[PDB]
Amino acid sequence: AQLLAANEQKFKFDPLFLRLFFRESYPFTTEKVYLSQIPGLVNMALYVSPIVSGEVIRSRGGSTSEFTPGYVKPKHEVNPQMTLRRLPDEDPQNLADPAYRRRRIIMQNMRDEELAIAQVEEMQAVSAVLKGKYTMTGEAFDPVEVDMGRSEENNITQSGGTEWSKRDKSTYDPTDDIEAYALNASGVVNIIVFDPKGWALFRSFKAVKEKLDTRRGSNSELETAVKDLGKAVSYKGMYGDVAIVVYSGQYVENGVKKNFLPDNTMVLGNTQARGLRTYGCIQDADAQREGINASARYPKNWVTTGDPAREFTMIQSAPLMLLADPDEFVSVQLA
Amino acid sequence: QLRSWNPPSESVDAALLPNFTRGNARADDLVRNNGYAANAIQLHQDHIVGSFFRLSHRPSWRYLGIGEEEARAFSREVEAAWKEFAEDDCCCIDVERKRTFTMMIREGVAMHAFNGELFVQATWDTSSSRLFRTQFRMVSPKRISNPNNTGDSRNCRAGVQINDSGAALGYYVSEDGYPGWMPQKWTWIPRELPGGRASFIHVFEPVEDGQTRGANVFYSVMEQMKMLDTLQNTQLQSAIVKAMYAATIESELDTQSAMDFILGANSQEQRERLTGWIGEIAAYYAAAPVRLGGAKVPHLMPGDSLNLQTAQDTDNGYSVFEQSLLRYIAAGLGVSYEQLSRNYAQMSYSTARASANESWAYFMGRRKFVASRQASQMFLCWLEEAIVRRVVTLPSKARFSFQEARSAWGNCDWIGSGRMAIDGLKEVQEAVMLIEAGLSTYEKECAKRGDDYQEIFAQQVRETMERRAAGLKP
Amino acid sequence: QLRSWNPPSESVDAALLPNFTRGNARADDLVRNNGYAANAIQLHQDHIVGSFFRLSHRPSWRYLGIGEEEARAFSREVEAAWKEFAEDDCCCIDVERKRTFTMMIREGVAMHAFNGELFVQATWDTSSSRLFRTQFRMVSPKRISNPNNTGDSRNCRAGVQINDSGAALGYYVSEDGYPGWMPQKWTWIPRELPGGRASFIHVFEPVEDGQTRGANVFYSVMEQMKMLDTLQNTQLQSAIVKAMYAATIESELDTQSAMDFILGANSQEQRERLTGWIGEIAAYYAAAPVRLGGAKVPHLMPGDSLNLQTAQDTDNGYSVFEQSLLRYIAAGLGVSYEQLSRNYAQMSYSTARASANESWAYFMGRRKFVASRQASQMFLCWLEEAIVRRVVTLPSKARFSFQEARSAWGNCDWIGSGRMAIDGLKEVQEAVMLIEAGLSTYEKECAKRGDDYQEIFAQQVRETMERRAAGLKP
Amino acid sequence: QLRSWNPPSESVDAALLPNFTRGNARADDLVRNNGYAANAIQLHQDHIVGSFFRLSHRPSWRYLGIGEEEARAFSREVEAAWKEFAEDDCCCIDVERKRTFTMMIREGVAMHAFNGELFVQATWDTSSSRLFRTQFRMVSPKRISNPNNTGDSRNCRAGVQINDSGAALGYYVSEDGYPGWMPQKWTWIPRELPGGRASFIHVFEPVEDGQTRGANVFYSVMEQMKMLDTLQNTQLQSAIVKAMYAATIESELDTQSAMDFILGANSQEQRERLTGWIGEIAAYYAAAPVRLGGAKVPHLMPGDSLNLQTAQDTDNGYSVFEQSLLRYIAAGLGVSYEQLSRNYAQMSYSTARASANESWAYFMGRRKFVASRQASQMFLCWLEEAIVRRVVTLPSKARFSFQEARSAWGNCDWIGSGRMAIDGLKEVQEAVMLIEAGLSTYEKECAKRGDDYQEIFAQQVRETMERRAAGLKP
Repeated sequence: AQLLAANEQKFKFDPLFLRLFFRESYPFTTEKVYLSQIPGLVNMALYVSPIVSGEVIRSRGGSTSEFTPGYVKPKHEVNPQMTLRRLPDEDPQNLADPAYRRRRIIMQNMRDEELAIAQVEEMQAVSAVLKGKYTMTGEAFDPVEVDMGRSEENNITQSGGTEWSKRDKSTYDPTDDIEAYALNASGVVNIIVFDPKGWALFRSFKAVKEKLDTRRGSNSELETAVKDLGKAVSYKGMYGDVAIVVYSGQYVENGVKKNFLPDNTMVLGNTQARGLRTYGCIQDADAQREGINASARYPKNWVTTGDPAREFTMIQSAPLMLLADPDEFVSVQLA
Repeated sequence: QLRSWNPPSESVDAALLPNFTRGNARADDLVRNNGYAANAIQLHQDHIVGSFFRLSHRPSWRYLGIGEEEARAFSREVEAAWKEFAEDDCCCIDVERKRTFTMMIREGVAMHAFNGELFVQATWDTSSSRLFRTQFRMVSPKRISNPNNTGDSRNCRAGVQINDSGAALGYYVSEDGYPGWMPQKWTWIPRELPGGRASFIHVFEPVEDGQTRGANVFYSVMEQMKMLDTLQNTQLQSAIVKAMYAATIESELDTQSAMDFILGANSQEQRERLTGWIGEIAAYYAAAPVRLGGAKVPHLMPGDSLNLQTAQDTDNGYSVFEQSLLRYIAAGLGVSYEQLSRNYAQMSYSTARASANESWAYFMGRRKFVASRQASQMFLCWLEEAIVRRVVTLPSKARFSFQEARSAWGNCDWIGSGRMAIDGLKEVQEAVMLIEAGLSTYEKECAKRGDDYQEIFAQQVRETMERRAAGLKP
Repeated sequence: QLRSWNPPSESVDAALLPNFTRGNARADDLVRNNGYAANAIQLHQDHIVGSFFRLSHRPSWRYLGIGEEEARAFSREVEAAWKEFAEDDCCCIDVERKRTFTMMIREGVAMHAFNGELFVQATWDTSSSRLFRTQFRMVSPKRISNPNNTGDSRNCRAGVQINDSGAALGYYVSEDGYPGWMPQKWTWIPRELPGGRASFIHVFEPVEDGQTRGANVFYSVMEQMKMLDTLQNTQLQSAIVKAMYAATIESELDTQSAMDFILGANSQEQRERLTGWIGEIAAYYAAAPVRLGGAKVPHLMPGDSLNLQTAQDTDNGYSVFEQSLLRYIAAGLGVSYEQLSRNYAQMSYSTARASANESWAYFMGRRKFVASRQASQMFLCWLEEAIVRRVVTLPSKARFSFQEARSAWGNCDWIGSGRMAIDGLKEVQEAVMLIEAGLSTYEKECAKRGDDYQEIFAQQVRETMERRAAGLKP
Repeated sequence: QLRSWNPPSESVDAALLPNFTRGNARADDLVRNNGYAANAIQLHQDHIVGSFFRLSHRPSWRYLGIGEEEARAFSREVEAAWKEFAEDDCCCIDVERKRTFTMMIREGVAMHAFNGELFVQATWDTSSSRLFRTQFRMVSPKRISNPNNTGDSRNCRAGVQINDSGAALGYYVSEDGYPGWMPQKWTWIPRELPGGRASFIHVFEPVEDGQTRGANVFYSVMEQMKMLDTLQNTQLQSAIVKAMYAATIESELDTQSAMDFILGANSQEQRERLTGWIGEIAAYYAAAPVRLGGAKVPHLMPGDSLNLQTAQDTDNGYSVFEQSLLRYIAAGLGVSYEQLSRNYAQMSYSTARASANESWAYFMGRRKFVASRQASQMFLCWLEEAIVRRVVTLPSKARFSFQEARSAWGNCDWIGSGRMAIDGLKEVQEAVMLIEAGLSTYEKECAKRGDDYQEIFAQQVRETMERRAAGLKP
């Protein structure tokens, strides 16, 4: 059992979703998300006559304001019985210390913990901006469908009508489809991040390959983001006007591993779409009596006396991240 | 309440340094918002230094083989030089050019009281208005952090670069932050020069080994903060609710079953009954003018009133709570409140002189503990400069060189605040006993009186000769 | 309540300068509306300066090689010149032409107490009524802002232009605002001339390094403001509600179901019942004359009365609250209330003389801390002018020139308020002990007595010779 | 409450060593969070050592056959050497290079008070700025554990390697833990060298035989911890609930059977009645504005209110509880609270001087018990070094060699804090009686006065001759 302050990572490397589209964090002192409580977009046009001023403007009463945040509280043991991750030859005598082994093993345990919540949050993000629906579900828990409201024109499919696979691999240009799906996106699209084989049949067209610019032509901080997360986001290059990226991230589930992304999917939208990170109550007596009922995360190291007389690291959170405008992204399944 | 303030269980140095910024920041908050810190630092100033801080040079004549008369004459020369150099009227002895020696000692002792440490730097001024090109610029404690605010490391620890044995080699001075938009850059500063020259005078009191920083204030003052808050709020509530009054209207009406049936019929389809009753009551209050005093009774149609039944009504006890706790923390922090806010309650004669003499001896303790360091360091630097400039002449029979025996040559003592007055009869009977039994020497007599035996004798010579000449009585 | 007054968590200088105008403005509000500030400044005046502020010139004769007798005669000449120049009866020593040296010191110390800083300017008067063409005009602190009220900058910081090291080069004096419609224009003013001439005497006490402004008052006086408000309002409410009385009329009537049925029938269609009852009750009150005292009972037909049930009825506690807090802030701000509003409660003998001697020594502290700066600065300017005019003759054997050793030549001390009287027996037994043991010199005897040894001896000569001539007893 | 703190029933050593870390850690917690420990250690410092700790060397001249005059002159030489070596101004006498002899004694006595033990090590410094290459580095008590934190063993017991008879051979010093990430490695350190050289000065007070560690603090301070907590919380609750007030709304309504039938019908199928009543009450509160003060009455439709009936209302008694317990633990821990937090309640003359003299004699006890060990050990090491360097000359007629009679040659006493002042009249009548009856010697007179007879006589010679020369009265 070590203090709360032993929670230093400086490792925030989420794959460009919770850090770039979903910056809009709202931890609450209350259980649910109350979209009426969030101001979101403000009623933002009307003025008043040059004699007096008008009424009082409020948070404009969101129609649906009741969903259950994913209160996730996992834990692990940091029992000093293992040989640990030994960074090359930094004096294993301190590993021989139970104190250093226990502290850096709580380091390792907790980092596994937040990357676990981060990967489940990224699955929530990919569900969110791929269908507008999120499955708040788990065993011994009712499945609540949390819908931002993704429209039908945001779910139009490439296989409908003519498929890119069922097209000329040399002369056909899918740019026409690119603006066709981008027009009904309530904004400009500046990233065309694909799943791998989706980008494969996208680039199979020649027009794509002599239309794209392999050069840097550094447009924004997206190159810096790729250099940071050189793991699963791949900056293919410029398609001229728009940036071409491929995400091949993978989640390692209970017995097997598989990619986050489905077979062939796309979301057309902006890099500055508004993403909410509403956070529920944290059900920990420590959190309430020290005021961490409204926060992002909560770690603790703590000893059980009695039957499971041991010591554990416990991580608690409650995210219900969504997208403010589901119509911002057009979600297309590809050929 | 232990939530907003949290002690770890560890050695004090590793329990304070991680929360150094928060504790020091809330200490700044309380010393700025609260008068107690100002009064305490002012009294510490007036007990430790008082009017001035007087140098007295006593080279170890017996050990060095120096004659006592030569030592005394050399001390006369150095004392004249030091007083004339310190009395500069243009505030020019500092690099900031706005503090004399008095405020050198003032800011040094104040910061060594607040943060437990003080930082002086011996720099080479170029202003030729004085013979001595050495000034002493004081360095903020915010400056000492690891290069670029990095956390503590193996040997770079909170800004000080030490060895495994802890020996303080040097420091990383972050750039000043005034105006509030300068960036900080960390610069190397050694603690002292190899030849014994005192470049970076870092005087702090370490409570334990390996400690790098001094003592705090807030980490024992949060409780005054929250007691003053709670007494303040409870007096406000008591004052506002001694005569809070509910002005509503009730009536007889209230025919139980009939009233309930009427309300139910109104809820279903017979709201005209409620409208008629409301109209009748509005006409009632507009034909009565139901008015209590200078103000109108707030409109209450019959059948609803506030129930302002109260909580327990015992005395708050805050009286003896606050006396006990003020007592408590008063000879906690050290200076008694019967003068930090001056009560005269039931205080007696033995009370007065016992409290006064113990507190004054204890201030003598603090003075000799946290003033003589700065005094000796500054005197050593100034005397080294004087020897460089050949202002004063070292004894020819020097058993050890100046550079070798700076401690022996630069041996000095200092005199703080002036002559203590508490009772009169006390000091005078002490003086008569000492002067009759010879139990007082030149040095400790002058320490007790805040004077000098040489000057008292010369001025007594002048007294006697002027009385003889003018016709007075010696 | 913490809402209308807010401390940031930062170094004191950057925590005060952003809210400088608001704190100073509310300080003006309280020092104008409240008598405590007037009493405090008056007592500070009468303890620090008192009747007058006396110059005593002591050039460093020993260090400069000057003879003590020549130094004393030269001091006699300069003292005669300074007293005759200061005693100008036409208030002509100021550029405003309405303040003598006394009110120079008065306004300077008052403003250095309020804002923590004082601003004197040595200007060249052209009025030839005196030999000395130098006057000293005091400069308002509102004048010092950045050129055209701009916010703090890199080196232009709240009106002072400094370097990276902080050295105060000069100032931007905004134009006066009296009458309330002059615009402000910022003019350059250097702090001092390169030759050591004291042009812009800027004397302030910096609590920390890099601080540019002094200490406040209101930022520890808001609590008196709101305590006086709350005690005032609570006494008003207590006084007005000790005998507030409700004069209504009730009756038996009230046949529960029958009354409810009658009210419902009236609401529906039978208002004639209510009209008839109101007529009967009006005839009732006009045939009774329902009158209680000298006044008419306010018209209340039966069935409605006020419920003036009260809140808790414990003692307010404000008594010991206010004694504790007055205690508290009294030896907070520093001067005890048992004379800032003069209680004589249970105060005793040791009480009196201990409190008096500690408070008087502490005022001696403040005097020597915030008066000698202005005294020495003004004396240096006046002595420089005198040397320019060859009024007094410098020693021929000057080891250093006047311009080089202005600090050494212009070394001076000053005497504040007159002879302290507290007990009588105290001072007289001290005096007899000092005069019998020789433990008092000319200088510290005259400091204790507020006199001069030369004049006491000359006047004792005159005393003895007149007693001998007239036949009295020397 | 006995749950969070548990005494085993066994000998004290085996009852403390198993829970050594927890007790010491909570002791650190309370000495860091609480001011009482700071005040107690400060007063112990100022009563035991005070200003300084003075050496006086008295070799057993009578037993060794040494002449008293030769012993006194040799003592003069060693005292001059020791004072000049101790007065080093660069803090250079420690291996950490940041503590003089004063803070040697300070940290040693503080740690021997807290943990009951102190650890000094005589190391060979190489810094040639002084003649003596021996420094003394103090060793933390956290360092002494069994090699690699193993539990107590047969002869390796909590870090000390002893025999079956208990003789302390040596120690296992764990490596320092600052910064908080160094591993500990255990190194062998013998207690003393075979030739009597004091290498590892381990001074602790054993309460019983075989005990290895000293006394604690927390194991008698948990009760202040939890009393301060309980008084703090009970004052908070009392303050917050003196005027807590419930603002609800009730009505007449409540037709028993009719209300119950309406509620049951609503529960079954007639919720429209409840909706209509709620609408009527909402219109009621929005047409009344039911408002009590500056705030809105919290929305309560009729028929529900809080029952804030209280518990017993007798006085808390905490007043005499806390006075009795502060009394209690005050002359438990040893230093009385009427100065550990300074009450002046009903304290009288015999009160004052009896308490003062008993407490001062008892501090003399602690001084002679826990200071002379360190003093003699350090003096023995320094004198051995001096004999090695031939700084001072041993008597030629040495009956025993230096190495054989280090105890006889290095026999010494030490003087703590300065001259006690409590009453004045007391000390002066004692002094006159002793000086008239001869009942005081040089040694005990100088012990009482904190001076030296040789220097008082030499300075009286100087006094008389200067008075004769200048014309004063001897």
